[PDB]
Amino acid sequence: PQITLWKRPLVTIRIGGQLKEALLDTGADDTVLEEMNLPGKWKPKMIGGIGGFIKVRQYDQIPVEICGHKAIGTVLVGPNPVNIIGRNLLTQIGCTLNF
Amino acid sequence: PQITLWKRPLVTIRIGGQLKEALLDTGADDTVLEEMNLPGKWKPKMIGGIGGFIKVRQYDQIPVEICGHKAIGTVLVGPNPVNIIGRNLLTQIGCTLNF
Ligand SMILES: CC(C)(C)NC(=O)[C@@H]1C[C@@H]2CCCC[C@@H]2CN1C[C@@H](O)[C@H](Cc1ccccc1)NC(=O)[C@H](CC(N)=O)NC(=O)c1ccc2ccccc2n1
Repeated sequence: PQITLWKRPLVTIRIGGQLKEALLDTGADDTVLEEMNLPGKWKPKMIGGIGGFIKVRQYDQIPVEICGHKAIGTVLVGPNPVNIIGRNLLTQIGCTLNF
Repeated sequence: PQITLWKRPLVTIRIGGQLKEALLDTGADDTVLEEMNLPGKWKPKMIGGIGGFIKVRQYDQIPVEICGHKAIGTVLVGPNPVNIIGRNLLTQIGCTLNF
C-alpha cells in the first residue's frame, strides 16, 4: 500500500497467532511491542528513546506478518504505549519513504 | 526521492537558513530538534516516547525545508541527540510510506 501521514500510520499485525495494532516507524531502529508473552527464550536488554532507556525482553527470529507481508526478526518487548514496527522489519517488507 | 530504510533515514534540512541533519520519523507526531536558541516566544510542553517524558520548548510557524521541500510549522527544541522530522511536517512535503 501507500500510506499517508495525516494520521498515525497504524496497521494490523499478526504475531504469535494474535492480532495487534502497530505503528510503522521509520525513526525506530528496532521493533518494540507492549508487554506480552511470546514463545521461546528471551534475553534482557536495554534500549533508548526520546525519554531515556527502558528494559526490554529480546526475542530473536520471531515471525511477524504486517499487512499480509512476512517478516522474521528480532522483537523487543517492554513498557510502551504503542506497538512500534522499526526498520529491522520494515526493510524486510520492502518499505520505503517517498516524496 | 525514495528513501530506503537500510540505514537511518537521515536527510538535510534548512532551519533559520542553516543546514542540519534530521531523521524522517513516521512514528513521531511532532518535530523535535536538538538544542538551538531560536529567537522569539516559545511555550513549555511535555512530550513522551520510550523512556518517558521530557520538557521541550515549543516554537510555532517556523520554516523548515526538508531536502529542498518547504514546510512551515511547530518545532519543539529538546535535549535529544538527533533532530526528528515528525508527521506535522512530513505531511506538508507529501511524504508517504510505500510497500
Ligand atoms: C522505539 C525505539 C526505542 C527503537 N526508537 C525510538 O524511540 C527512536 C529513538 C530516537 C533517538 C531519540 C530521539 C527520538 C528518535 C526516534 N525514536 C522513534 C520515534 O519514532 C518515537 C517512537 C515512539 C512512538 C510512540 C511512543 C513511543 C515511541 N517517537 C517519539 O518518541 C515521539 C516523540 C514526539 N512527541 O513526536 N512520540 C509520539 O509520537 C507519541 C505518540 C503517542 C504517545 C502516547 C502516549 C505516550 C507517548 C506517546 N508518544
